[PDB]
Amino acid sequence: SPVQYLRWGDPAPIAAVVFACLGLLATLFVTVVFIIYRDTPVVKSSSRELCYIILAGICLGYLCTFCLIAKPKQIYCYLQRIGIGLSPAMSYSALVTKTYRAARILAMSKKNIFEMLRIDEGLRLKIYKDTEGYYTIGIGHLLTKSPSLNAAKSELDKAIGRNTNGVITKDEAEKLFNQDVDAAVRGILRNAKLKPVYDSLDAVRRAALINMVFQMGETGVAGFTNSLRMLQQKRWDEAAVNLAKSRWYNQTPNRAKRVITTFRTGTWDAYKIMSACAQLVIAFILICIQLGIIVALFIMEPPDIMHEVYLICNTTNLGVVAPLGYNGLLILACTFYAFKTRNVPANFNEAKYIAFTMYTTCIIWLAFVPIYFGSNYKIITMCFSVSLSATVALGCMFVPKVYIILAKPERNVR
Ligand SMILES: COc1cc(/N=N/c2ccccn2)ccc1NC(=O)c1ccccc1Cl
Ligand SMILES: CCCCCCCC/C=C\CCCCCCCC(=O)O
Ligand SMILES: CCCCCCCC/C=C\CCCCCCCC(=O)O
Ligand SMILES: CCCCCCCC/C=C\CCCCCCCC(=O)O
Ligand SMILES: CCCCCCCC/C=C\CCCCCCCC(=O)O
Ligand SMILES: CCCCCCCC/C=C\CCCCCCCC(=O)O
Repeated sequence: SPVQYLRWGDPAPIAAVVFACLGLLATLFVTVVFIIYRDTPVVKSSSRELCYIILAGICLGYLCTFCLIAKPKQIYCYLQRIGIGLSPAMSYSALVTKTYRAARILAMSKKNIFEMLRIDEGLRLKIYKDTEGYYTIGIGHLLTKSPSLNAAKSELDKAIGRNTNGVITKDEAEKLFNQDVDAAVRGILRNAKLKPVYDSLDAVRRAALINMVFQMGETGVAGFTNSLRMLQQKRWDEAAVNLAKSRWYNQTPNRAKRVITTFRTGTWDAYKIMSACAQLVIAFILICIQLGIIVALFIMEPPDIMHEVYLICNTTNLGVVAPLGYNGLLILACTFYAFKTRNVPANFNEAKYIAFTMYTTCIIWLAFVPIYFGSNYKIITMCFSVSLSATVALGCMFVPKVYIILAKPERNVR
C-alpha cells in the first residue's frame, strides 16, 4: 500500500501514483477534446489516427506505475516488461511515421522550386565559372572562391559524397540547390522589406519571389515597393499589371511572364511542373517489432518474482537493454526527421513543437541511462522516468493544440 509507506516515512510510492493518476486524467481530457473537436481544422489537418496511437502510448506509459507499484503477482512482471517497452514504441512509431511523411512532403515541396528555376535560369552538370570568375556548378551553386580547380573538385566531392570528377547529375544539383534556397530564404527573413510579403504568400507564390531574388538579388526585389505591397494585400491581378510595366519585364520578358503568371494564379500552370492507411500499417509494423523483441525475451528469460509495495521481478539487463535500444532508434529517427522539418509551418506550426519534444526526450532518455544503472532504487526511478517522458510528449505536443481548441476558437480556422 503506497499510503502505508507514506505513513512509515516513504513518500515515493504515493508520489509516483499521483503522477500517474494526474497523467491519466490529462490524457483522458486531451483525448475526449480531440474526439469532440475532430472536425475542426486544428485536429483534421493532421493524422487523427496516429494521434490516438500517440495518446494510447502516453496513457499506457502512466499505467506502468500500477505494475511497478503493485501486489506480487506474476502477470504484473509480464505487464511491466510489456508497458515499459511498448508504451514508448506506440508513441514514437506513430510519431516517426508522422515526421517521416513531413520530411517526404518537404522534399517533394523543394523539387517544384528546383524545376521552376531549372527552366528559368538554367543548369550546368559540370563545373564552370560565373561572371566574377569563381567556380560554380548546377543552378549557380558556388563551390570555392580559390583559383584552384582542384579546390572546387575537392569541395564538390565533400558536398556530394563521391568522387564526381567535376561532373554531377540532376538530383545532385537539386541537393546543392536546396542549400541555395535555404540561404536565400534566410536573407529574405533578415530583410525588413521582403519579410512581410514572404510571410503572407502561400508556398507557390513564395517560389516566384525566391525566383526573383535569384535573378535580381534582395536589394533589387526591394525596388518593387508598390508591387510587393499589392501582393501582400493579395491583390494578384493588380500586382501583375504593375509588374508587367517594369524594366525587369522589358529586359527578360520570357522569364518575367512566367513568374508574373504564377503570382496571379498561385499555381504552377506557367511551368512544366503518402497514403493514410499506410501510416497505420507502418506504425503497426514498427510496434510489432518491439512486441516481438519483448515476446522473445519472455521465452529466453521468463518473468518471475525475485523474492512490499515495490514489485521486484527477475528482469535481466538484456530484458531491459534490448527494448531500450529499439526505443532509442525510434527516438533518434524521430528527432532526425523532426529536426529536418522543424521550420515547416503547416498545422499551426505543429512541427516546431514536435522538434522541441524530441530534443527534450533525447536529454531525458540519455540522462536516465547512467541514472538508472547507477541507482539502488530502480523501480522508483523507472516510475518517474516513464511518467516524465510521457508528460513531455503530452505537454509539448497536445497541450498547445487543446489550448487553441478551447481558448482560441477564432484562430481554429484553415
Ligand atoms: C525515460 O525512460 C523511459 C521512458 C519510457 N516510456 N516513455 C514514454 C511512454 C509513453 C509515451 C512517451 N514516453 C519507457 C522506458 C524508459 N526507460 C528505460 O527503459 C531505461 C532503462 C534503463 C536505462 C535507461 C532507460 Cl531510458
Ligand atoms: C487544476 C487541478 C489541480 C491539479 C492538481 C491536483 C492536486 C491533487 C493531488 C493529490 C492529493 C494529495 C496527494 C495524495 C496523498 C493523500 C494522503 C492520504 O490520503 O493518506
Ligand atoms: C480506462 C483505462 C485507462 C485509460 C484512461 C485514459 C483514456 C484514454 C486512453 C487512450 C486514448 C487513445 C485513443 C482512444 C480511442 C480513440 C477513439 C477514436 O479512435 O476515435
Ligand atoms: C486527483 C488525482 C488522483 C488523486 C490521488 C489518487 C491516488 C489515491 C492513493 C491510493 C492508491 C490508489 C490505488 C493505487 C494502488 C497501488 C497498488 C498497491 O497498493 O500496491
Ligand atoms: C498498437 C498495439 C497496442 C497494444 C496494447 C496492448 C498490448 C498487448 C500486446 C500483446 C501482449 C501479449 C504478450 C505475450 C503473452 C505471453 C505469451 C508468451 O510470451 O509466452
Ligand atoms: C537520444 C535517445 C537515447 C537512446 C536510448 C538511450 C540509450 C540507448 C543505448 C544503449 C544503452 C546502453 C546499455 C548498456 C547497459 C549497461 C549494463 C549495466 O550498466 O549494468
